[PDB]
Parts: sequence; structure tokens; C-alpha cells
Amino acid sequence: LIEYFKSQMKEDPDMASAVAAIRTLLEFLKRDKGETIQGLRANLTSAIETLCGSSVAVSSGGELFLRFISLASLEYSDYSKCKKIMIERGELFLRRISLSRNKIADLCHTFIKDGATILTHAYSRVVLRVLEAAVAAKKRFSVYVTESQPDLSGKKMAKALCHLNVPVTVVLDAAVGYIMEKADLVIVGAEGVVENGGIINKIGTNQMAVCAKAQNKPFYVVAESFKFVRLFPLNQQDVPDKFEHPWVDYTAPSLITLLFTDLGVLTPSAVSDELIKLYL
Amino acid sequence: LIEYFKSQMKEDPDMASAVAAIRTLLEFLKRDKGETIQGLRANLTSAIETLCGSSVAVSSGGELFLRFISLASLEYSDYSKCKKIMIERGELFLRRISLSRNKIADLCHTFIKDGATILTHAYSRVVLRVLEAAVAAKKRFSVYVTESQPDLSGKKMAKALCHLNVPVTVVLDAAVGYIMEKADLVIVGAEGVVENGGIINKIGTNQMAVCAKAQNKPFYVVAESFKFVRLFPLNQQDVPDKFEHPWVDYTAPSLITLLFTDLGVLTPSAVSDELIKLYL
Amino acid sequence: SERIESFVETLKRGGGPRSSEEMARETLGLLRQIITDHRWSNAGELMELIRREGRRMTAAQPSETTVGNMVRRVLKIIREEYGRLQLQSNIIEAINELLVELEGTMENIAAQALEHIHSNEVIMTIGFSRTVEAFLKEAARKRKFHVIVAECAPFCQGHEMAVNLSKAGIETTVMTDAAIFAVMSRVNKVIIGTKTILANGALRAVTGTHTLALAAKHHSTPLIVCAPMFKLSPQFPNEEDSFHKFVAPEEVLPFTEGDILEKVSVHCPVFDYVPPELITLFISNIGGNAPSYIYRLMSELYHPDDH
Ligand SMILES: O=C(COc1ccc(Cl)cc1)N[C@H]1CC[C@H](NC(=O)COc2ccc(Cl)cc2)CC1
Repeated sequence: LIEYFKSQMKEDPDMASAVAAIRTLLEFLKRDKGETIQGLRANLTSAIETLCGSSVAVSSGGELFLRFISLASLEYSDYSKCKKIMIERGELFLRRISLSRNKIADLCHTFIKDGATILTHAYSRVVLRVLEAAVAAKKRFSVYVTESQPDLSGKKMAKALCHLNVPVTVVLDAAVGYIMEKADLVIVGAEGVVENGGIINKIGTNQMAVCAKAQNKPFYVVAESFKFVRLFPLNQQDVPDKFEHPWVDYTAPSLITLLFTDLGVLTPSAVSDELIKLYL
Repeated sequence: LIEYFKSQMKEDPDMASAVAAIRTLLEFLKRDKGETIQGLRANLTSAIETLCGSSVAVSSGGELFLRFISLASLEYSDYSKCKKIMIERGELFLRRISLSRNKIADLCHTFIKDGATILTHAYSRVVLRVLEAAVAAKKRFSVYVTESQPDLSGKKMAKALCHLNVPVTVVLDAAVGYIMEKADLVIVGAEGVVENGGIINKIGTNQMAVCAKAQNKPFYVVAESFKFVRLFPLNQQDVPDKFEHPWVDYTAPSLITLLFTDLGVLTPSAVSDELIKLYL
Repeated sequence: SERIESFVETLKRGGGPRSSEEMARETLGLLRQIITDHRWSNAGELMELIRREGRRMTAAQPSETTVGNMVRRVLKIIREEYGRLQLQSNIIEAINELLVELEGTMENIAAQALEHIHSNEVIMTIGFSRTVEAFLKEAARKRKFHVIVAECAPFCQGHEMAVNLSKAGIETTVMTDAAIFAVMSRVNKVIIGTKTILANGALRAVTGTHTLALAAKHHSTPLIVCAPMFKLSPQFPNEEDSFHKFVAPEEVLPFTEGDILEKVSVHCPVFDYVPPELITLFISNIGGNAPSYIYRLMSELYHPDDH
């Protein structure tokens, strides 16, 4: 299954690392014995076995499709339960997750300010999807990026963004202060979002966003319908074991302004209604 | 003279180059013709000729010894004026500038908090002088550093500090946010200080110090008696021509707490009294 | 004679003369006497005697900063006296002039009161200080404001002042210390008296001054700390935990309720720490200087022998 999932994401220039695991557990959920309750626990072990590797979103999809498959215990049956109806229901839940980014872009596109200088500290997929549609129908804008030191992955956005044909500069990640006097509408994507509407992304995010709400410029975040976990931190150094070697940092929801999701546009204090609407 | 100054700083593991320039203009001020007023203007041209190279402190010493020599117009004489008394007065002034760091350390030493975790973002001389005396008579403390990306010069402080035998960690310069939850008493040295008590140092300083007065930990700065310029900015992108290529940044004096100087301990709103006491 | 030794014991046992010109009149007394008839050498053997008797005097309870303060000022008068320099006549005369100048602090620091408090203006103070009560009493020839006084600091010595005010002046109400944030949403112009004020601009005061000043720079109301001269202490806040007075925890927990007092730790601090990032004016004996200027005022008085 490990070679199967790695095989699924090997031939993929898009799709979620998380979506790859979702299809992996879909097919490896299809071809297995034990059409019963406790057999799902074996998949739970596979949920640990898939979780071998980092990348918090994988565990998010784990509990996500774990709950999606797990909801088939209601509407009870025997040996041919409606999780088999969630093979195509699920399949269309997977195409539902597949068509997700387009709605996020079609909602998001309007907030670009026609003479704006959008700042970003990443290499995100859906940021480039929405920003590509943004130039592909609308006005012009500069983009500033900085490069995340243990990947230099920002330069991938420099290259691919230069293929999108818009004027890019990219300064190093130490002088973001010097950047923000000449910038507006800071946009970043995010790996995961915790239950109070906070983001976890690369290991420089708070070093900006603390400086975002000092020079009073806004700070948006944008993610699909798979970053909602039940986790709840309250301080730095209270993140789980997911990291000169840290990998992810935390940004408190007293800083994140209006965020975007596949459910629609959203405020940073309504995420709790979504997840508490789901989990109970 | 260029080879003379470069020769002076080549054989020097201490006595900073701004300082070396001072001795360079001392000797090359000694062996020249024109014992008159306008001949000093030739040295002013040499003040431009020394200023060929960056490093704001050089211009600071330029106007500094330019004013020190320039004060010999008062107590007027002819052809044997008391700037020749400022050859040994000056030598005294150069040894006065030479013995400067020791007083800064002997004042500064006490503020270490005996179980403190001092953070620093540099490779400074006098920081290591004072911190070396700090371990050399007193308690223990950790030190965290990050490395300035276009020099990696922090690692020089990692090495030399490890020769001082105290426990050092050093994380990269993107995750300072993650550092500051576990830190107190942020100490940094500084290239130059502007007329309202603000610092200019390496190109990451404000990216921290904006985050210093959010988690309410203090922020000290420390420099000798040669960083006082008459310059006065008011915003970023209003620094002079002294810089992926910026080299120095700015930190507003609403953030710098009590600073240290060869005149004594000092508050960030009394520098103006010193320079206005001097320049007029 | 060695009656100073009695004095050296007098500060040792405690029993304060209120800080109302007893500490300063006495220190001026003993310094006048040791200045009067002692050993004599020209080259500051008097000054060396001042250093010796000084450090012996400062070996008292390290909170009475007025003692060492007026000690150091006597030294600066010695240094300027020699600077212009029968020296005993000039030194004792100038010390007499400093005594007479010290003799009028609580009046002139209370004249400048009509220019601040206006009609119908809910002032607010914590603790009780002679200068703040005298200062507020000269603003009784203006309108009827309120006064909110906190009953803090067990032992809570706060009230005597609410008596000494209410029966002569404005409608004061007395609040417990633990209600200083339902109030202070409906107030302006806070005042606090100062036990001693530091070089950087800090107020070392009664044990609830912080948590109050924080409310001031939360609702953005200005707080004056009316304090005379001679209480500008050098030595920026380096020495730690000798900054206070820890008193017997009998005052906070009774010796009754046995066995609980086996394993439980009681704390009692008398002072606290107000940093210069929250004070918004000093009303003083000669001027009206701001916080961030206080620095040079200290250099106006002393000499670099500040140890
Ligand atoms: O009388 C009181 C007493 O209130 C408290 C006293 C103590 C405590 Cl703990 C709690 C409340 N409060 C206020 C009531 C308004 C008055 N001022 C006025 O009537 C004037 O109103 C103004 C002032 C200025 C302008 Cl520009 C407009 C209206 C000040 C006193």
C-alpha cells in the first residue's frame, strides 16, 4: 500500500498529498476482507500505517474519511452496508474533494485590488490556481515572495509564477520588515487549521503575521475542506510531534482575517460551528 | 592611504575598521602639507576618499574626527594650531576610543538574570566582550542565535562562543517566532544609531524587534561612542544608499529599551541631548 | 558622639518617622555633626569619612533611599565646594541652605494643583501619602469632585486617609483592592504617591501600584506620580529581591488554623515595581518634568560616585 500511495502521488503534478492518501485508502479500503465493524479497526491500523512517513493534513484526511466511512454504522445493515454506497458516494466525495479548488478560486478572485502588491511566503498549489485565474481575467498586480530556508521552495513559485507572466521580485526571508512598508493584502495558504480558526503552515508564518497586524495591513488565509482537525493548542512549544529542525509554526486566530473554504467564504470564528456541527 | 588603512585592519582581530579608519586618517592627517584652514578641506576630500569602499560607521567616524579636528579653529593660532595638540590629545582620544569597550562591559554585566536565555542576531565584537566577562565572573545562561543569510556570520559567534564554553543552540532565521516563547532579555549590538535613538544593524533586526514588544520581553542595544550621526530618517525605504540586496534595516525608538554607551548607561530619549550638546 | 550608632540601631529596628522630614532632617543632622567636629585633613579625608559612615549607614534596611540619597547630595555639595575652592564655613552654610530648601517641599509641590484638577472630575488614588493628601487639600477651593481610594495592601493602611479627607473635603468612596477593574472604566486622572523613584524612570511604591498602572495604560487615562525632590535614586534596577520588604506572614495569614501552616508557603511583599513605560507626568518641587527627561535631572544633582 505504501508503494501504491507513493505510486499515486508520483505521477501527479497536482492533486493533494492528502488527496493521494485519500484515494489510496479508498482502493485499499475496497480490496480487503472482513465486511464487519471491527474490520474497520484494521483500516484504523492502516490509518496509522498510512500515517507513517509528517504532514499533519494526512492525519486530517485520516480522521476525515475515517468519519465518512464511519458514518455508515448508522443506517445499519449487514455485510453489504452503505459504506459500499460510500464507494460511489465516496467516489463522488473524492470528486467532490477534487473539484474543490475551483470554487475557492471563483469566490476568492474578487479581492485583488487592481494595483495591488500581493505578498506570499510559500509554495502553494491553490494560491497559484486562484492567482492564475486572477491574472487570467482581471487587472495587474506585483507579487513579493521570500524563500523558506530549508526548502528554498519559494523559488518554485518564482519560476512557475514567471510562467504566469506577472512581475515578481523575491527577497530573502530575514527582511520582511523592509518589505511591508510597500505592501498590501498579504495572502498565504495553509497546511492545517485548528479548532479556533488558527493556521499551521511553514516555519516562518508567525514571524510575518505578528508584523502584519502592526502595520495594519490585512492577512488572509485560504484552504480546502480538508484541514479541519479536532486539535487545539494554546501556545508555541505545545504543537505535537510534527517537526535547526522545526518545520511548522502557529498563528493565533486574533490575527487571521476572513478565510476561504469549499463551504464558502468564512470568518475566523465560524469554523467551530462547522466542526462542532460535524463531530457531534 | 587605501593600502595603509587596509593594512591597518588586516593585522587586527579586534579594533573595528571604523576605528582603523580613525588611526588611518590620524597618521595620514599627520604627514601632509598645508598647515592652514582650507587644507583641512583636502582632508575632507580624503574623508570622501576614505569613504570609498558601505559601513555607515565609517562616515560617522569621518564626521566625528572631522569635528574633533575641526574644533581646533577655536583657540585660534597660525601654522602650529592646537590640532597638533590634538595629535596627542587625539592619540589620547584614540586611546580613549580604544579603552571604550571595557567600560561598556563593566556597566553592562549586571543585567544578566542568572538562568537567562539571551538571544542575539549578529556577530558582534563588544557583545562577546561583555558576555565573555559575564561568564567570567558570574552565573550561567543559554544563548540562542540565528544566522544572517548573506553572511551566515552568526556561526562565527557559535564557534567563538563555544570557545567561551557555554551551551549554545542556533536555529535558522525564519522561525524566530518559535524561539521567543522560550526566551528573555534579547541583546543585540548595532552599527549606527540615528538622532532619535534608533538602531541600524543587519537586515533582520526589525523582523525580531517587532516581535519583541508583542510577547513583552525587553530589547536592549549596546554600542560604543561612535555611532551618533546627525542623520534622521522617518520610514523604511528612506534609508540612504547603504545597501535580494538589502544590507541594513531600521528599528524605531518606540521599541529600543535602555541602551549602553561609553558615556554611561542611557535611556533611548537622551541621545538627542548628547548630540545636540555636541553639534551646536 | 556615637549617638549615630543609636541612630544606626534606630533604622535597624524599624519604627518609621513617616518619611516626613525625619529621615532627611536626621541625616542632615548627623552629617552636620560629623561635618562639624571630627578628624581634619585637606584632601577629602572628610569625604572618606563620609564614605565610611555612609556605607555604614546604608548598611541599614535597604529601602530607606532618602538616607543614602541625601548622603550622596552632601557629597556633591562637597565636590562642588572644593571645586570653587575655611571650607567648613562654606560647606556647612550650603548644607544649611539645602536644609532650608528642604524645609518647604509639601507646600510648593501643592501650590500647582488648581492647574490640573477641574470641576466634576473623578480622580483616583491608591494608598495614602502625606504629599498627595496635602496636594489634594489645596484643591478644595475649587469644585466638588469625587475621590476613589483603594483599600489595598494588607496591612491595609489605606483608610486613615479616607477619614482625613472625607471629613474635610470631597465625597470619597472606599473600594477594596480586588475591584479595581469594574471601576477604572469610569474614571480619569489617576494619582499615586511614591516610596522611591529610580534612575530609568521607575516607581518603587506600595504593593498594589502595578496592576493599577496597567489599567491606566489599558483605558488610556494619565497617571501623575506626585513626588518631591531628594527621592531621585541612582542605581538602575540591577540588584534583585533586595528591592522590597518581606514582612511576617502573620499579617496575611493568622497564626490560628493549625497544621495547614505546616506545608503551605506564604508570601508578603511591601513594595512593587512600576516601569517607566506607564507613567505620564511627574509633578515635582521645581518644575513639571516629563518621564523621559528624568535622566538629566539626576545628573543635575549628583556626581559619578553613585555607588
Ligand atoms: O458622579 C459620578 C460618580 O460616579 C462614580 C464614582 C465612583 C465610582 Cl467607584 C463609580 C462611579 N460620576 C460622573 C457623572 C458625570 C459627571 N460629569 C458630568 O456630569 C459632565 O458631563 C460632560 C462632561 C463633558 C462633556 Cl464634553 C460632556 C458632558 C462626572 C462624574
